[PDB]
Amino acid sequence: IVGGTASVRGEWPWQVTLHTTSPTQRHLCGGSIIGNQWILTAAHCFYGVESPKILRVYSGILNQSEIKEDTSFFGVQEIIIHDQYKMAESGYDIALLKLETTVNYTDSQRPISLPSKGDRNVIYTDCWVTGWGYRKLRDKIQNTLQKAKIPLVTNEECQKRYRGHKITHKMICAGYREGGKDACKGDSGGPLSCKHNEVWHLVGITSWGEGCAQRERPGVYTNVVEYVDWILEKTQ
Ligand SMILES: Cn1cncc1-c1cnn([C@H](CC2CC2)c2ccc(-c3c(-n4cnnn4)ccc(Cl)c3F)c[n+]2[O-])c1
Repeated sequence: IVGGTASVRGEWPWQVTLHTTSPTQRHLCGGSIIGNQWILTAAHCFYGVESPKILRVYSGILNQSEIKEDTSFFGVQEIIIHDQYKMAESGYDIALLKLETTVNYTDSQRPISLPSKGDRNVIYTDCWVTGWGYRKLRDKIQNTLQKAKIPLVTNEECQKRYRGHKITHKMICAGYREGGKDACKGDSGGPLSCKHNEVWHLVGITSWGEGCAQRERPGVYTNVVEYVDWILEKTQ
């Protein structure tokens, strides 16, 4: 996260850190708890992942340094990537992880609601992006989970900034015209979380952008409301 600040314990309890363990253990991507056995993340995260065997899902983590050899994690039973996914910038950047067992929800690990039916024309004004990613283009994975408030951009404006890509209704863009706050390397797969009527909704999945927090280049997120039918089909 560029231009963000440290979170505190319990602040974003649907945020998980997805680790790979091949050839060594490290944070790979963010993700969001959406059901007791379900994580929503980005399809692009699984480039070069040979199988679910090498993945570990950690919930309730504030600092990456908390994770030791006896820290409990969830195994991944299945990775479900959208059948039309080809590359992040072309869309369909969405994946479900089915966990090997059910999360018992606690103060530190909680689900986030999907965008609610009948809310498609809501204007979200309280949106946040979170993650352990770089604070600048050439940086390093951060120890403490970071947060930044970022405004949504219309798809018309976003397309004008990305005339070499097809910005579709299944994408949502977020960023300041002057730059300065954005997702960056290591944040992808995590949530764009928006609060509406004091309820948090998973509005976006952190996906791609031109650089990090550059002027007039918003971050691009998978527009989760356009995938609710797909999510419900797979989780049922
Ligand atoms: C894990 N890891 C450890 N060391 C470095 C990484 C690392 C490098 N790439 N990634 C991922 C893609 C990789 C998982 C398959 C990525 C790509 C792009 C953006 C991004 C960008 N960025 C543009 N240029 N950089 N970021 C801008 C806006 C937005 Cl919304 C974004 F989602 C964010 N992530 O995470 C992680």
